[PDB]
Amino acid sequence: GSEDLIDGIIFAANYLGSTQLLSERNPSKNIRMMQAQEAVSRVKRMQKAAKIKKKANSEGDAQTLTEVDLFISTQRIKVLNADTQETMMDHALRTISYIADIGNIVVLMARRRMPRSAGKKQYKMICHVFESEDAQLIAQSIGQAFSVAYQEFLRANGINPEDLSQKEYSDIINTQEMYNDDLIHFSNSENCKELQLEKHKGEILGVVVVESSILPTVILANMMNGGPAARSGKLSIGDQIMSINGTSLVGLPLATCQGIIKGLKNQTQVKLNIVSCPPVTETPLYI
Repeated sequence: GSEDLIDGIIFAANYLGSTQLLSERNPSKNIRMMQAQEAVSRVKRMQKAAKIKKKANSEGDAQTLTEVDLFISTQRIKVLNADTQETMMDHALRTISYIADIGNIVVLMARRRMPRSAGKKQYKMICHVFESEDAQLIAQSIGQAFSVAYQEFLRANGINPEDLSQKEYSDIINTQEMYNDDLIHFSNSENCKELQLEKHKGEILGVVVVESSILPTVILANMMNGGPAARSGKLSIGDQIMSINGTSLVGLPLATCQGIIKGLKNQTQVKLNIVSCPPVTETPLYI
């Protein structure tokens, strides 16, 4: 249990679902425990409805949960579709804020970076729920992964345990997460305009350029009307896009960013965070 965690190990499990949640900035581990159990209740109660909707068989008969490969390494935690091997989630080992087994269930929690919105939980946690006969071992193995990552940090940098313990190691990692949360959370620089677009099915908005120049590497608006895009105004060619239905865009290529605008097809309710204030200090492609 060390040499192996570097290459990784795969545990089988059933992905029941994920849920976002509101949270205080930096709560206790006991509070994180509450959050996880509320997350698991919501997902289980949703799966229960899903099973019903499934029994009534519209057309196909796709299951409500999905068998997955739970990859674990000192570097990350990847959930892959057991059969298609398509990646469903890839979390840098350092982004996991809370992991735990609750019976035969494993919950993975992570901070959801996102510009705030105008008592109240102002921060957002994303919570992934899995089921496995080996929930206990998965949790233990992930824990073991943190330690080997630590030991490998000292080694790789020629540092000795007596100087940097694993606790300070954790603290360093949390601080960095916390910082990045705060960063994007208050990125409400000069115009965190929250939008709400309407759409139906298959249809799409349009296409725009990106690459903001060290700044909130987001995306700049660039044409495409008629469809939902400009159909509601409140948008401008040159308005930086921060988030899209939950996931931030600060620090992302185009395969993911422009890939999301491709996944909004069957939405009918798209959330967006734009800073706008443009536009100065072939042709075309929808999707």
